[PDB]
Amino acid sequence: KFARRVVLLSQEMDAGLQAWQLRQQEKLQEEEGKQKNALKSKGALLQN
Amino acid sequence: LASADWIAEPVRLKLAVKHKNRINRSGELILTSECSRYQFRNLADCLQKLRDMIAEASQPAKEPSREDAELRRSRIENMNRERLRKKRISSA
Amino acid sequence: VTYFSSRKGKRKTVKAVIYRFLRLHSGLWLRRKAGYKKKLWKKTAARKRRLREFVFCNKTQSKLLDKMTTSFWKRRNWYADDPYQKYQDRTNLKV
Amino acid sequence: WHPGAHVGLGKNKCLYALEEGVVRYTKEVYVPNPSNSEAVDLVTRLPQGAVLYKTFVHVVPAKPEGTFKLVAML
Amino acid sequence: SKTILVKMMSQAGTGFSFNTKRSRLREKLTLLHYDPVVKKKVLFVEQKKIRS
Amino acid sequence: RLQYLIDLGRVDPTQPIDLTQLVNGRGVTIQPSKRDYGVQLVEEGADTF
Amino acid sequence: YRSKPTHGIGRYKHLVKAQEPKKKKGKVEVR
Amino acid sequence: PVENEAVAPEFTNRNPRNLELLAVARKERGWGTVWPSREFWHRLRVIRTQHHIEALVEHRNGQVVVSASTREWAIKKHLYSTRNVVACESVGRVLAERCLEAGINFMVYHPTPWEAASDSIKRLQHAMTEGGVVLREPRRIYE
Amino acid sequence: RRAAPLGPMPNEDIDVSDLERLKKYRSFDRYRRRAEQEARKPHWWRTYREHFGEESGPKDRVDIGLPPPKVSRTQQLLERKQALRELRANVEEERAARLQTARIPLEAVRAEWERTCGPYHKQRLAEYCGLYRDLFHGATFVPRVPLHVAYAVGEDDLMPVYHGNEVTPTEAAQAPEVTYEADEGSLWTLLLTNLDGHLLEPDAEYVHWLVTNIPGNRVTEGQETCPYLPPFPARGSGFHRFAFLLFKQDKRIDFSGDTRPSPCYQLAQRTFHTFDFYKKHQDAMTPAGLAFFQCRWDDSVTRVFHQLLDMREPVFEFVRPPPYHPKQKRFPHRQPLRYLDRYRDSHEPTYGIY
RNA sequence: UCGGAGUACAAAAAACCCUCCGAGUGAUUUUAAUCUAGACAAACCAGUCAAAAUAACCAUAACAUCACUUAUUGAUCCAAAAU
Ligand SMILES: [K+]
Ligand SMILES: [Mg+2]
Ligand SMILES: [Mg+2]
Ligand SMILES: [Mg+2]
Ligand SMILES: [Mg+2]
Repeated sequence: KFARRVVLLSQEMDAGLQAWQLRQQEKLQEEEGKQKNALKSKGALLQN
Repeated sequence: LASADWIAEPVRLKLAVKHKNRINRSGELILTSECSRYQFRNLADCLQKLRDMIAEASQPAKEPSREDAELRRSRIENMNRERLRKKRISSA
Repeated sequence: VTYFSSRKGKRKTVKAVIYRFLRLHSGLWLRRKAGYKKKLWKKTAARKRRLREFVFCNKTQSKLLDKMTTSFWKRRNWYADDPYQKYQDRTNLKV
Repeated sequence: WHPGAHVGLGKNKCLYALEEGVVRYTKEVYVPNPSNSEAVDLVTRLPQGAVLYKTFVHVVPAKPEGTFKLVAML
Repeated sequence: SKTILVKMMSQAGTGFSFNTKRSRLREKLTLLHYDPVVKKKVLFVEQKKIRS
Repeated sequence: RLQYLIDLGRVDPTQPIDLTQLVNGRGVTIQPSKRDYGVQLVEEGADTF
Repeated sequence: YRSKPTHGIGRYKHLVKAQEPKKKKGKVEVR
Repeated sequence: PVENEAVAPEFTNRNPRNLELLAVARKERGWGTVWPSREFWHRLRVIRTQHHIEALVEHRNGQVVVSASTREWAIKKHLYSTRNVVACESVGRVLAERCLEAGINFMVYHPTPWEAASDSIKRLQHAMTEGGVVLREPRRIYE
Repeated sequence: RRAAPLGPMPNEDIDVSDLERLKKYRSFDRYRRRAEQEARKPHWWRTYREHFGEESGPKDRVDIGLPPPKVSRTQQLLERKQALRELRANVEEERAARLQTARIPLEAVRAEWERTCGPYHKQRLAEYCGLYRDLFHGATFVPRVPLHVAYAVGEDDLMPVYHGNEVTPTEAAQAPEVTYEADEGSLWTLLLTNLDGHLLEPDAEYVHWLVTNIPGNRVTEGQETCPYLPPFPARGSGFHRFAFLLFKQDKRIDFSGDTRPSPCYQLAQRTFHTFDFYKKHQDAMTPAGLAFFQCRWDDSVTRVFHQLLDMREPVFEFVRPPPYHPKQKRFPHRQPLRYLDRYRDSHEPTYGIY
């Protein structure tokens, strides 16, 4: 019973660490999506 | 409403003018009640409501008026939109 | 409270409770606020309104009054034109 | 604590929420009512570089005012 | 100085009385209360003395 | 309940129905001592009567 | 609150003077 | 059946002014210990600097919707001076026209007690009343 | 356990000592101006603007529009001052100004306001009503060119359409006319859309008018893509916003993929997405003008559903959330007799075995 | 018996024949309504606030004020008065 607890605890910590890494990549990939989804700013650049 | 021959011709047309919100596309006047749980009372309410609609429309002299809180702002928003309408130039 | 009377041997009731309480069939008891007729000019408008309202009694008071009255007053009554007739039964009580 | 947005004030200086929502506490500036002679006098004597700050209690509404639903399709 | 408690009856004819504390040295008091019976403000005058 | 009694044969519409027939049909119980003056008709099942 | 970093944000009594009220018995032009 | 008859049970309206124009939106009731009261949909803000007269109409979010001030070149070249009683009248009339153009017909103005008796402000509101803009916003329905 | 503040305190700049030297406010109107200027700064502590929806605070607005006209400030500064001095020296103006008897040519101010600061004032009007949010999302444009839309209602009466106005559908039954100053060297595109009013989809907008490749001022001579359709707001949900969009295009663009049938009455074919539409032809077109109005329900809407759209008229209603009540206790304590009525399901009495 | 400050230093509560101030009502008019969501407080009895809605009056008007404002007060039964 003690051995199974060690395996269970080791996997949950490892699995939890993987989830945080996925969220960090997801947040960065979402940020570049907004940059590559807006419109080409004409603005004052038309006369520039 | 058009083929309802138990009401007079002036009364029939006045119902359409006042209650045009309840008139279906095919000319079917629709009245609905939801007060009581027993369907006998619900039907009785509809008939009594129908009597009041006909009774007030039947009388030519029956033309009551009232002033409401929403009427005051309705008149103002109607008056304000007439300020811009006053210009009279050749249109399209 | 006389648990056993000396004439018939049944359980008597306290006449003080019935003269100033109303029992609904759901077990709830009804009473008037204390001091609703004393010194009305002194109290504010809100305070007078609060004192003129019927109130319910908590579990201990409700349980206390059930042991002070016999079983005649806990019966189901169908009065004619009773204002409290619609409050007799509880409804939509999820305990 | 002074009342803020969506928070009333009783005659006994108690704060009660007016709309269903989340209670929030905030430090804001204080601009007293001109009809309050004592409060406006305190503001008058303040130096030019200072502003009064007071704590406030807010209730950000959660439920919307209402929604539109189809009741009849004539 | 002691005050007097007097009962004021409506002058609108309806039966409505509310007690008001009044100073003893003052003469008969006359106010403008609001009786719910008529749902309108009506004149009220002092009628009887109840408590000192 | 009045419809329920008739369907099960507790009372019969062929014979006139009064208070006595209801008691013999075990429909309602009347206690004269407890200040009961009879039976009042309510409209709980007017839709399916 | 004391422990919060925003403590004392409402301090004002050190901005205005004390402004000693002219007491009935202590009314004197102490110059 | 008819492909054109498909209607969603719930209709979502994204117009921010829809609730305000129906007098059903929430007014930020409260405060009371501060001034001015922030229980409004639109507030008229009049600022009298020593050189220019500026009048603002603000939403409760802090944004300014329509503004008419003597600092504009359009109004400056038609006024003799920007700090007169006549200048306030011009500001009031110009803002009154723009509010009608912007659809804002109701606003709340809470003047300072001494400004309420001031000659310029007294006649400034007279221009607004005759300009079509009406103060005293309608009461909220089911407040 | 005292903690260190995260930044400068509000009133720590002034010196506590030597109060008499510091000049006071002496007025109440000075404090309000000072307080309001202080209330808009981004303080490090919690503020009212933080919790009550300041719309993400500072936003990097993307500008997609015509560049502002090139104006020389040096020349403008001298000519503006020179014009004022001539008006200043007029004695008759001083006579009227002192006696509080003078008026201004409001029509002249209207013409100059449109040219000078009209584009900027209309920009915040669109932002306040959220036109940019529902059309270009975060992007915004300045209405550089003036635009006029008017409806022919009577024999000669003319209902105008300004920014944020209110127009009854009866006035909008007929097609409007658009007048704007432009030389015969470029092309323009006109688009009228119903931002709110789509039935099945809440994020889509209808199209009521679309004219492609307008030669200069004459709108009629331009190629027509989508025929005009009178507004049809629902009876329940009122005050739908209709926006006129003017696009300036360099080259003749092939607007054939968005072509609609001439007797187009299928609302499924009127589904439109301005951001998607502008995405395809971003290189060619460029927004230049804007004019939008509010529109509620009227009697003329009814015939649109029946005769034109061949649709049963839908009616909505404003429904409020049900009132909240606490969980019912078996023995209510010190509660009024009406405590049971709150949790009653129906007022009709219900009998059981009886 | 009732209120305020310290003891009780920062949510609440917290004692002594403990240390110090008070209350057992006046002045004035703005004479302050009816009805109900939701809560603080509390052994109980009591005490407190209160949106919406209706009426009153600027014709879309409810906090009586001031005196440290906080205390200025008494349950049933019973008796008297118009009910
Ligand atoms: K919509
Ligand atoms: Mg029985
Ligand atoms: Mg509690
Ligand atoms: Mg109210
Ligand atoms: Mg006794």
